Amino acid sequence: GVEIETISPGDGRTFPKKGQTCVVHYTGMLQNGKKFDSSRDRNKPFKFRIGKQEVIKGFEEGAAQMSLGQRAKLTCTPDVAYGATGHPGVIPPNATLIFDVELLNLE
Repeated sequence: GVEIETISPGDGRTFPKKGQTCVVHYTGMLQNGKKFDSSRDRNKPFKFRIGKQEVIKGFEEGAAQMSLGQRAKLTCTPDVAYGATGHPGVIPPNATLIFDVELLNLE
């Protein structure tokens, strides 16, 4: 499950396709928790491609459902990224992840 709450401005048509290296100013967040990962803090806006399962399924499905300029807001389920596993020190198991995703992409 990927719950999208798009803040309106964008274009609504430049969708990420397969093998398109796309750029996201992401900003991570835990439900009832703080940030854990931010491309805005690094100022390195995470040039990633679609179709290789580089990113988690909660972040991959939210990218193709957005367009250029759009500012959505992910609500990632635990079972798609780290629900039983959990990352050591960053993501606990059974965490419902929150992301500030703005698709200002390339290709």
